[PDB]
Amino acid sequence: GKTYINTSKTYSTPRRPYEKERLDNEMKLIGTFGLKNKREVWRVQMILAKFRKAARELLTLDPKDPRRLFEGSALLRRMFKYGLLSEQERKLDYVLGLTIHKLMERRLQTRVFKLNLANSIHHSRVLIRQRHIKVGKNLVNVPSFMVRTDSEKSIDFASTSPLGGGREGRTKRKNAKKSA
Amino acid sequence: MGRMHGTLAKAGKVRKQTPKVEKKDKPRKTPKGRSYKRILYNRRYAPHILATDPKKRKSPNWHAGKKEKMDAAA
Amino acid sequence: TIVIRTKKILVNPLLSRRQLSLDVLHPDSPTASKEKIREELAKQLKVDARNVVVYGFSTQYGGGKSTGFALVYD
Amino acid sequence: GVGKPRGIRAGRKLARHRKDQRWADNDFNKRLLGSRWRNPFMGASHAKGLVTEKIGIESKQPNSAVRKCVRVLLRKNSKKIAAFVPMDGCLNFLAENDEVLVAGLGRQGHAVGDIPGVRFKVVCVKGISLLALFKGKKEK
RNA sequence: AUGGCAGUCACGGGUAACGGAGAAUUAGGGUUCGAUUCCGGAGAAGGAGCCUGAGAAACGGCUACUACAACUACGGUUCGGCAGCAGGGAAGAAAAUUGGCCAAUCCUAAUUCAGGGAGCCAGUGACAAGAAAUAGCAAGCUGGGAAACUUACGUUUCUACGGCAUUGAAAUGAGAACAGUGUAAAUCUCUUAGCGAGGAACAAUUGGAGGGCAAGUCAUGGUGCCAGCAGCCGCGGUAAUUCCAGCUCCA
Ligand SMILES: [Mg+2]
Ligand SMILES: [Mg+2]
Ligand SMILES: [Mg+2]
Ligand SMILES: [Mg+2]
Ligand SMILES: [Mg+2]
Ligand SMILES: [Mg+2]
Ligand SMILES: [Mg+2]
Ligand SMILES: [Mg+2]
Ligand SMILES: [Mg+2]
Ligand SMILES: [Mg+2]
Ligand SMILES: [Mg+2]
Ligand SMILES: [Mg+2]
Ligand SMILES: [Mg+2]
Ligand SMILES: [Mg+2]
Ligand SMILES: [Mg+2]
Repeated sequence: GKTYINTSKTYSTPRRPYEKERLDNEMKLIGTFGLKNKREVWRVQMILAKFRKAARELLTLDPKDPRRLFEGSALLRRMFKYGLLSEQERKLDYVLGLTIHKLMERRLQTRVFKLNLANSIHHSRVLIRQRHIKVGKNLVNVPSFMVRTDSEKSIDFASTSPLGGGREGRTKRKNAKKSA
Repeated sequence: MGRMHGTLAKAGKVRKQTPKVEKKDKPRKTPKGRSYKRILYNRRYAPHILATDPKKRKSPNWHAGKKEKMDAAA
Repeated sequence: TIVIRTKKILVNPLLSRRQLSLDVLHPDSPTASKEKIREELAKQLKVDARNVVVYGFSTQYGGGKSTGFALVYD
Repeated sequence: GVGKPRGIRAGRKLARHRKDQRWADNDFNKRLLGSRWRNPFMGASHAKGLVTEKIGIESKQPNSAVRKCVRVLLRKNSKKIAAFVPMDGCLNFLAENDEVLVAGLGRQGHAVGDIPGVRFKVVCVKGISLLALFKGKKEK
């Protein structure tokens, strides 16, 4: 079988398998952003790292350089749409300063919860896995969805599910359809 | 050193000797998945634990037995 | 009800047909059977039913839409 | 000084010098001449064999115990090999003349701990695992 | 005629060596791989030799030998050559179905319409990759904290948050299905009616708690240098933080 689809690796494993400070930080992350499973934080780390390699290579370059101009512009435009970067920092240097804390805060969980759409950072993660939320024109069943600043406007519940005006689910139906 | 019964060098000796003790039947169960790491965060990295003296923070396995869970809750 | 947005329309004299991309909106309902999409399309473009071939439909995730293709022979 | 040429025409002498001194690095040496291929595994990861003998091996000082072992005849090599049998009363899962799967002890060609000179361990008996058997998942 | 090559390594060995495009790691410099999608080269059991062609030393062509495969009425014969696909045997530590089609991609032909184990489709598939359930929200009883006060235990709230073989209804996929999507047909997905959650069930494991290394300050039971652990240091010789187990805890 010949196949030309590309390879991926989303995360990375630490040089040091056990170190307290790191493990503790990672569990503070898992705690606050309501993750499971350390690799989730690792793949976020990976993502950030990519961003930073980009900014670094671009800072190698002359400020006049066409490539730094175009690609730098592209990187920052790319930040705003995700709202990783505030209005005021459009300089490449501020990319490097990116916190995992900011980047996880762009999660769909982090978004749904902090939108008063869910009681708990955990309530959230079921909800968006329960098929209960729409983002933009789609129905997002994925917790790891990085949120478009622009789609933050339309986050509301699925017209499909209850909370969306749709039929009450199998539970309420089975409870209610048994009389007396 | 005059206590000897079994032949030295017999193969399964210590394992055969060991009494069979049955694993306790658990009331309910241990949550799988995310919920477990929630549980861990709670009993470990949660705000109240952090608030306490970091040098006086209590080590995760300190209690094997339940009498010190009774002494811990009081 | 079924709404049909008709999208990309190429007039193809060579094979003497019209080639079509279709967007079906069925917000409350399951994916539309081709009989219905055919009939609604013919209603729109005024042609005969058996002059229209309807093919390759993709309902999206969450179920408001489908995208498909159509052919209308002269 | 430094006993090493620095000069721009000095290239080959530099590189050749390394191509020489490199031989004193052991892993390089063992790699480069086939050493792997001649070893009882013939370079391989594991091997299958037959059990010639069940043998006890008295541990190195300062430990006393009887390490349960087997002498195996490797089916690929027909070389004779002395291999250790792990955990407890697992020497019982072995019958003389069985098929047995054998791997390294983790020192890649060398013995570990108190067992002197024995470089291999037992993994499978007939078809099954020593682990599977020990924990009593399957039966022989 | 007496040259040609050679320490600027000739000639000759070795390669568990086909060469690249590339792959794994990478501060930088390196190290180590590339049988294997693309491009070259080579070969069709081993050697050699041919026919015919525009192109061949063809090998899903022939001739011979060496070593083999299939019939035989023994005299003869084979459209005998899996390093094509599928499948056997063997070797091994090590690798899938003797399946469906030309619908797509393209190729061939006197050719729109025929053929194609190229290719595609399905099966096997913890090689490897991506996303991701294994529960969520409250309640009653408790802990805990924070305040005030009370001078020494009572009150009150909870911008910490916990914990309960205790109660409550909602939420939903795994499962399973009418239909609709999809296909050459079949399967699967996707959309969706009728269905499908309260506890040993719709229950996660695999490895670890002396150090390296996260986790026991079990007055835990067994064994008493035995059985065994231990990559290394070491643990075990009757109070084992190291074995066999139970509880708990860690990754
Ligand atoms: Mg396949
Ligand atoms: Mg070395
Ligand atoms: Mg190792
Ligand atoms: Mg020693
Ligand atoms: Mg177990
Ligand atoms: Mg090479
Ligand atoms: Mg060429
Ligand atoms: Mg084959
Ligand atoms: Mg055809
Ligand atoms: Mg995977
Ligand atoms: Mg169907
Ligand atoms: Mg349940
Ligand atoms: Mg233990
Ligand atoms: Mg152990
Ligand atoms: Mg004891």
